[PDB]
Amino acid sequence: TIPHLAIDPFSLDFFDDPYPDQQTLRDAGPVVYLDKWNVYGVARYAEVHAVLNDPTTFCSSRGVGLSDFKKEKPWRPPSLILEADPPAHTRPRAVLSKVLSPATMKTIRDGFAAAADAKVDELLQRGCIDAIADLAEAYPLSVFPDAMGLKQEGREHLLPYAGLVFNAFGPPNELRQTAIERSAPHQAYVNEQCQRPNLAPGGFGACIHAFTDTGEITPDEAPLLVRSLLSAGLDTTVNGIGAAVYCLARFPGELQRLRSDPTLARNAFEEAVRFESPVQTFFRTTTREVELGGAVIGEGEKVLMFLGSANRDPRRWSDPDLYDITRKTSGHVGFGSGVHMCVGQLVARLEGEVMLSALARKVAAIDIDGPVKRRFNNTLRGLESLPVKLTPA
Ligand code: HEM
Ligand SMILES: CCCCCCCc1ccc(C(=O)O)cc1
Ligand SMILES: [Cl-]
Repeated sequence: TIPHLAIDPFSLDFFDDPYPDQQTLRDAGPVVYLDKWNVYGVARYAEVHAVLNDPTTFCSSRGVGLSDFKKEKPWRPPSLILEADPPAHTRPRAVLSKVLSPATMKTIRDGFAAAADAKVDELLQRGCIDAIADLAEAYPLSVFPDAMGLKQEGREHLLPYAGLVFNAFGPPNELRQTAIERSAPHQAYVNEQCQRPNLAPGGFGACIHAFTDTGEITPDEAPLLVRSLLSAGLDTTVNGIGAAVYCLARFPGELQRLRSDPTLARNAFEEAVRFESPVQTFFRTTTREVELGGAVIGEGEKVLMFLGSANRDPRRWSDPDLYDITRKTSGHVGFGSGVHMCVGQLVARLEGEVMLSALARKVAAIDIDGPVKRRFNNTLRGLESLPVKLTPA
């Protein structure tokens, strides 16, 4: 009954252009079986949304990558939040939710905004820049490590460690194998910065450690929760901002709308997250036999959810393949959905908004003026290089 497909969603050809294969996956049926990796697949909005919102049946504690922690050893100690289920999930989720709170956003917003204006002003002096290294990477690097309370030395380890994390969710292909074999120095740096003495007062990391006395987490849980922010908190935003700039570069009419109303900045970033879905895919593991989209899935099966595909499903979206900065984006799954829905989304949206605000106010045009290169990663979608000429307003 369930269609079997030979599509490899973790192959370079798929990364290079996923959209036709995603339509093939959607149109084959609500649930598919991927013979390449022996996992179930769901690529339509309805089923992706359903799976995300049933954490009891589709659990995370057996891992959200291909590997089933009940069968294999996780490559690093499990995340206490991403790779945990309720109830163990709940209090660590609460702590990170308060660390990354509206009040915290209120404290850092003006610095985040100044840094974005300054970056755009600096890039306009150069004119011809690489929007990945010089903007999508440089801006988050200029605010997030400091907000974490990290020291200066060793920050070069952060993006490699994140690339490693996101590749390690994937199957054991060459991307994953190579990342792991290169991992040791990046892991060592990150794990050491997670210790209380190494996190500057006032920052996210220190605030996690300060929350170890409330009965929500214990002091021995705080380093791995800092580890979560150092895993998730930089590279995601890099590819998110990268996405938004690429969208503005490819859809000049939308840049023109954004210039005319800079208050559209926050939604213009949200749409870019829908449209490019920086985090493309991840897994759940079934804890029981379950009926999903008319198909029966046994206990202990991995299920692969295509977030980027759900975000382009014409069953849910009008003109999904158009970038529309005034779209009602509410309900997209680029940040997940349900109990694990991105706990860092206020930081993400803050960085995204103030960068696109700076662009809206200072830039007249964004023209690609060189070869675009894609970056391949088992989990993340984004570019290696985006040469653009910026014209000042
Ligand atoms: C555009 C940027 C981002 C995107 C697209 C993104 C995407 C996601 C998605 C899809 C999930 C759900 C994973 C799941 O359900 O298994 C998630 C969870 C999470 N994200 Fe984000 N994220 C972004 C930025 C950030 C930032 C800036 C931080 C930290 C400062 C962060 C930290 C986390 C953490 C700790 C979780 C686990 C939450 C939980 O399991 O309850 N993310 N993210
Ligand atoms: C790729 C499938 C999982 C979704 C990834 C979201 C980003 C993220 C990474 C790592 C951690 C962590 O807790 O370590 C938390 C979130
Ligand atoms: Cl690690």
